[PDB]
Amino acid sequence: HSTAETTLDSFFSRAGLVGEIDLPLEGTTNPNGYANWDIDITGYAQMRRKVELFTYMRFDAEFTFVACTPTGGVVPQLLQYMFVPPGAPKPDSRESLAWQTATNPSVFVKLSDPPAQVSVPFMSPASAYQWFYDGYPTKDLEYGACPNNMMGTFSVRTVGTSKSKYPLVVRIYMRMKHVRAWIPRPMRNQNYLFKANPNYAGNSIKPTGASRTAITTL
Amino acid sequence: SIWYQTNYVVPIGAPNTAYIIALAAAQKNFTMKLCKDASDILQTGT
Amino acid sequence: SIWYQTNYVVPIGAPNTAYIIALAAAQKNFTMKLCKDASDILQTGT
Amino acid sequence: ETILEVNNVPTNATSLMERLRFPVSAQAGKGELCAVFRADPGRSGPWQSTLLGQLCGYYTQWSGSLEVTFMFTGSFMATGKMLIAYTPPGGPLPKDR
Amino acid sequence: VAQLTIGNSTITTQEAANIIVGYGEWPSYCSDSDATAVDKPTRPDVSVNRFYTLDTKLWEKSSKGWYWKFPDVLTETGVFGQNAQFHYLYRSGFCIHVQCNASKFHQGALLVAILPEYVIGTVAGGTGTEDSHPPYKQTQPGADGFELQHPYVLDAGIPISQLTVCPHQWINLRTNNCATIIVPYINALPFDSALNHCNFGLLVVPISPLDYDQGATPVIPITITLAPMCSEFAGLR
Amino acid sequence: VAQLTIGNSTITTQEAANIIVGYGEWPSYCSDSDATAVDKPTRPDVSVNRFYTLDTKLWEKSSKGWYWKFPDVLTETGVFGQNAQFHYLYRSGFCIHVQCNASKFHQGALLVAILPEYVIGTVAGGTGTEDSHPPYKQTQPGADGFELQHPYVLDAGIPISQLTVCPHQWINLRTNNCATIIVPYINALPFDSALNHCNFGLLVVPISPLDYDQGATPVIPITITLAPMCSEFAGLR
Amino acid sequence: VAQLTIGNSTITTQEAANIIVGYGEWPSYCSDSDATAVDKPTRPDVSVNRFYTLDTKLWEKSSKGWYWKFPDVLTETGVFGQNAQFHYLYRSGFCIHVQCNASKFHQGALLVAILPEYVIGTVAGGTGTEDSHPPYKQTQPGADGFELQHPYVLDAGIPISQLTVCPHQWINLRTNNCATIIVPYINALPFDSALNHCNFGLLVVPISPLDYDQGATPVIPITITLAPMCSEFAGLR
Repeated sequence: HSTAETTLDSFFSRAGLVGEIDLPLEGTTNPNGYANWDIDITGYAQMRRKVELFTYMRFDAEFTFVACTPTGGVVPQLLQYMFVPPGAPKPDSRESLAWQTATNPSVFVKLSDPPAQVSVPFMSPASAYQWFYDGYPTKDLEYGACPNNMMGTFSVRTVGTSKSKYPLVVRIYMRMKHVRAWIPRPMRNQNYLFKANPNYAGNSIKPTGASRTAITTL
Repeated sequence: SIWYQTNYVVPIGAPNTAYIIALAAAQKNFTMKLCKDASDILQTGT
Repeated sequence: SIWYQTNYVVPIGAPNTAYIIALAAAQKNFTMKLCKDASDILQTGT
Repeated sequence: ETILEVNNVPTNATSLMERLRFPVSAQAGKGELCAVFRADPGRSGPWQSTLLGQLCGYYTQWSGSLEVTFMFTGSFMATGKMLIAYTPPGGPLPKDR
Repeated sequence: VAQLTIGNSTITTQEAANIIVGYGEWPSYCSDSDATAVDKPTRPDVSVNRFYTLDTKLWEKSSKGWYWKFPDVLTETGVFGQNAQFHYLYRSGFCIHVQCNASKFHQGALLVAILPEYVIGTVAGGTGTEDSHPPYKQTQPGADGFELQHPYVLDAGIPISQLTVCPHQWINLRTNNCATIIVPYINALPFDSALNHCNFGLLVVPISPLDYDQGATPVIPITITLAPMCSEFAGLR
Repeated sequence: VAQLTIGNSTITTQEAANIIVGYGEWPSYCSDSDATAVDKPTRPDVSVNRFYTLDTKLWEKSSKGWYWKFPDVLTETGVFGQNAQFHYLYRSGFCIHVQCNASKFHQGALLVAILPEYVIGTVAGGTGTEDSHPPYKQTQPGADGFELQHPYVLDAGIPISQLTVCPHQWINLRTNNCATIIVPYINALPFDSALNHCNFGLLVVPISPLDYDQGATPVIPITITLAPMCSEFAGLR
Repeated sequence: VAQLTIGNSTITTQEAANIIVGYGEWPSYCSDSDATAVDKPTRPDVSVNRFYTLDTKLWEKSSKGWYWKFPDVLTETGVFGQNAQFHYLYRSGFCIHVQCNASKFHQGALLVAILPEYVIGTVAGGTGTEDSHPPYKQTQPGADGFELQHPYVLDAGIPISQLTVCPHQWINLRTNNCATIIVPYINALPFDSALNHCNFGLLVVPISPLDYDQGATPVIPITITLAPMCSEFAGLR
């Protein structure tokens, strides 16, 4: 019965899959053996609903990178995951001098080696992130969108001058730690429409939960 | 179960029908064990 | 302004409409300055 | 305390607001059963509207004492007696008042 | 809001409204002398001390009222039903808790009371010429209770106009809903049968008829939850 | 009866009913560290600390509810509107007071609450295919508020069934009318804009529909009076 | 329930609800100086100090209100009627107690008040051209009272909207019924006539009209019971 499983850190812990990069040898998606992933903790489906229980949050995260082949095979390919601190520019080519700039923390690891993990501190220049922003950050509709909440950008890529020899799939897991929440708000009860705002189906409004026949009949 | 102990009584001039709101909540001694992320409301890519 | 937060709820047998009386008065910290005998109700000779 | 949708019957779109409250009136005679629900903070039912309920869904098992409150919103001139009764696990809903 | 949790049960009842303790006595076990002096009666503290929530009864604009008979009501469903069936002698206090889920747009009043040795009496035929002692349905109405046919005379020629002279509690919708009564063991014997003699009866009558302007759920659910305080049994079978 | 008088204003409000202090904190000024360390922010105690009484809204048998956005609501009318317009940075607590003039022959219940960062969301087209962020009418509804279109989901897919998890207060006609809430400055920044970002929203929804037997004034006026507690501004323009 | 018994009378009134003591003074006898200095006024403590229960008036959906005039009201029935008739000078305090027997299915509100020197004024003809001082029926309406013709102006061009500025007490059916007021002797003379000058008047007006869903006894009885506190008389005839 220990009320410890109901804390905030015990509610928001656990490494969840938030990203899945894909470097097919040949095809459409990521045709340059590299891709840019913007840290988005909603990469985990049911996470949005959860964090959105509060108005202000603060936390750190431990990202883990489980990469393999689509088959699930291990291969002797060396990778480089780079981190783009919100504010610095991201790579655009397979050798944009971006991967070169030190102020962009990179971490080389082979697929042979166990998953790579690193910790991103609470970025935001604010006191805390905030899932809601009732205004405009002083043409276009810039409502509800809160600026400084950007945690950064991970840029995965196969080390080396030439393309990779095998197809690769990098899965990105992130567990948030040391959490502080504020201003609890009602629990979402209408399906989500966009990752952006809280819009909902303006006719397809369903009841918070299942319904019955008569109020007297159980 | 809620029952009508007496009939509803009102004077001439008042609404001959009212409503009752219900407010629940658990007491101090409440516990919760094991986490389950069951959530039908999920995040969708625009 | 007074608003209907919920609809009027009453059981079968009661007046489906009631009234509300309003009672005003100033608080302790009230003042009055300058006299003005404005009175439309005036004394009339039989 | 969060609003328990005991009257979780109207499903229509523009009626969902009624689910928040059940009614009492002249039509009902003494003894009549007004409403009835279960003490199931977790499971589907009227509890799903409460924050309590919704949180439980994020958990597998639990235990504790609960606390339902009932607010009469009728007229001021309205009077009468309602009998609320709890029947612990087992004993089916009492036959009559 | 504050949910009491005594057993594998958890009722989310009000924080602590007013409860009428019957005849001013908390149900207790026993000093050291009974209908068994060389027979130390085991006191079920195990699963015999949890919350039981009887099938909610629906209150209509017309319900005449209901009643249950203790200890019978539970000898049915429950591990307390297990005890009352496999044991000879019995002594146990109680604690009933009647709740009413309705809206501020309804109205009514329920008189909830405990009446020791509640002996029923049917019509006695039709007009009054048949010594027909009520069915085994009115003497022990299981856990689903039974309805009054003549609420005014409580089905026993006694006027309900005076029922308040028993441990009672009112449930006026516009003022509350939950009502509680702690019943102590009342009998002319320390240890009595828990299967044939019903120590008392719980009545719950609509004194002020249920009502609602048309359009509100017409049936208000009355949820009776009870807890066996200080169970006691002697000799199993 | 006892009329409070803080400013060239004089509201004749009840003596001292119950007021819910938000998140348990009285709005205060500031220690000695902010978004301005070599910029001592002037604290308007002058006419920025008086009573403002918004144009009373009329409650009908059909009102879906209303909402206002702070600090916007006042940047309009008032000398506090003068400040919020000619200043860059802003920090201020509050104190809303919603009154309801109705008779004992009416009935209803209003849930009045404060919801930080109240982000609206219109229909999103009609059925749900248009990233149309709500108009400049729903994001900052001046001092006359705005009506909810979908009260059940508070216009933001959140269930009102749970709105009480915010600083709230009920207004059940048969029991009271005036309700008060003291809001403290809630933001992820010491000093924030007082013209673009609305620190929160005040909702006031009819949970129990207004009603009256035919013949009584059908519209009950809801009078919202508010007082800016601890205004703070930095750098004029 | 608790029945007060001061005299050969026994009213079974509530235990002790709230009573408004008039102008904040308990009716008392007298120091040692009056309209009689070599005439020690006998103070009836005998049968002049018991409970009188005036013929209950019936409240309808249409009653305009009623009023009685003291000390007249009792100079009729009673041994206090014996005194007020056979004595010259008089001084006496009081204590009225207005009760209302109705059900929780009715509704209304009565303003009960005491108004010193209650001078009536009929229509003054019809439109307003006749110095006709009201009948001997409106100046001294015995123990059965008299009805207001123009409740709004209390039959004396004074607005009832302000009657509360007198010793008063409300009787809102949904909240109570019995109301009490202790009146002290109010006069510009120590000892005044108890047959020609009526020290005051007791008004009881329905401010919130009586009402009941169809089918309930439409007339609610208002029972006025009063007790003469500190009677005083001088010189018999």
